[PDB]
Order: sequence, then C-alpha cells, then structure tokens
Amino acid sequence: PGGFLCWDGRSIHEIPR
Amino acid sequence: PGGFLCWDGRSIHEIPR
Amino acid sequence: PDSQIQFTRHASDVLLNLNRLRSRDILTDVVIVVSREQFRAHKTVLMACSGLFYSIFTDQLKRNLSVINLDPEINPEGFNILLDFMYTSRLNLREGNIMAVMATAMYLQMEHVVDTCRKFIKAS
Amino acid sequence: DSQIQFTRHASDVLLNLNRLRSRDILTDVVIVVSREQFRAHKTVLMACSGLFYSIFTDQLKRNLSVINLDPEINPEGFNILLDFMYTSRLNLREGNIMAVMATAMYLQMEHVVDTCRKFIKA
Ligand code: NA
Repeated sequence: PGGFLCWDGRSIHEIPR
Repeated sequence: PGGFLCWDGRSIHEIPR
Repeated sequence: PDSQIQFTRHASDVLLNLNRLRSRDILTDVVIVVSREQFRAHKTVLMACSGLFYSIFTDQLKRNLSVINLDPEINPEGFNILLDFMYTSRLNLREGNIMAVMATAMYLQMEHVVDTCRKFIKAS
Repeated sequence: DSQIQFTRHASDVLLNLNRLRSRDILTDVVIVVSREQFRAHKTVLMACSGLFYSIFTDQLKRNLSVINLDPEINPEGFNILLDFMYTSRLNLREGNIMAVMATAMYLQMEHVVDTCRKFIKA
C-alpha cells in the first residue's frame, strides 16, 4: 500500500529581495 | 503584433551522467 | 511591440543539470559532514532549500568555509533523503524513516518538508 | 515506500538563486562583455550554456573568477540570456532578436537559438 504524490505547493523557503 | 509564449520543450542542454 | 517566451520546464532542466554536476563532483564547494559520512554539494542549492544553510553561508565569518559539521544526533540516511530532495524535487519516505526525515528537516529548517511529514503522519 | 514530487520545487530553487544573484551572494565569476561586468554563479552558467560548461570543466580555467567573452558580443544580448538563465523568461524585441540569437549561438544555447529560429519564420 505505497503511493506516489505530485504536489504543487511551495516546497522550500523563499529568499527575500 | 505582440505576444507572450509559454513553451514546454527543453530549454537548455542536458549535462550527461 | 515587445515579446516574451517563458520556458515552463527550464527550472526543472537547470535542477537536473545541477544534480548531474553534483553526481560528477563538479563545482562542489562544500562538504557536509554527518557523523562518519560526507556529502559533497553546492552551497547555493543548500541555501536555496534550507534555512540553516542559508543562515550559515549568509554569515560573513562562515561564508567561505568548505566543511560544515552537523550536530552528531543527525542521522546520515535522513540527511541524504533531504539532499536528494533538494536536487531532485523528490522526497522519498517510508514509515520506518519519516520521523528521522522529519527530525532532520526540522534541524535543517525546511518547514514545508516538516509540514508535509506532519500531514503524512496524520494519514497513517 | 512512498514518494512526493514537488512540482514547483525547481522553479522555487531557481527564484532563490536569482534572489542570491540580485544580492551578490556566493557569486563566484564575473563575465566581462566589452565594458560591462555581470556577476553570476558558475553552476548556473554551466547548467544553461554549452560554452560555460566547457570553460568551467577545463582544468586550466576552473578556478578563474573573471571570464572575458569575445569582444563582438552584445552586452544587452548577454543580459537578456543571463536573465533567462535565472528566470526562464526570454524577453525579445524585433530590434534585438538577431543579437540575442547571435549571443545564444556563441554561448551554445541551441534550444534557445532554435526557439528564435521558429519565431523569425512566424
Ligand atoms: Na573564452
């Protein structure tokens, strides 16, 4: 009962300008 | 006479294994 | 008028190429020591994905250090899972290592990964 | 076993590399194009360009921190392609597409060259 997920949410921090 | 294109083909060389 | 072309798989192609460079040991500029194991990598990618590395290499006193020694409580397999994730976008999890992955992600300050681990645990 | 693929991860990483470049953080090479200097990350240049890949894999040139391009190369054209490398966005005018194409040809960015080639037809 394994799975593979494609997920489009943010994955990592954003480095500021 | 002006356009914005989203293109999903490869953009750059592939560095080999 | 003006014109623009957005290459939608460009970022993914760059990341693949950065991984290829890592696998061949090309332009790697730091070794991460995790107990007895060593992981060669690019500072820029580590910074891009991890709060801890970002802080470490934003520090003037530690910018140009080429060896980073992690806390000895960190397990190497968990760090490797997260290193692979940084360079591939792929987070591999088993039920037997998710606490180790989660714990490592918390230490590295990768909060989005920490939260994904949280949600997996709720779906056990 | 389980696997999660984060589909905007690469795009987020690239944005963060561009943010680092905009703040001059861990930039490690200066590209000289006539009178202009461009600071960048060797790793991003190698990833996007056949020529930089060749330059920075060369044992004699790996540890150099300034690269002088051919003096025929346009600074505006190089800038357009450098922006593209770090953003995925190629900004073109009809006035500079030939310069961009030419610069792309010189940098051995063949997929970019071919994209310009298709537009010139259309
Ligand atoms: Na040259």
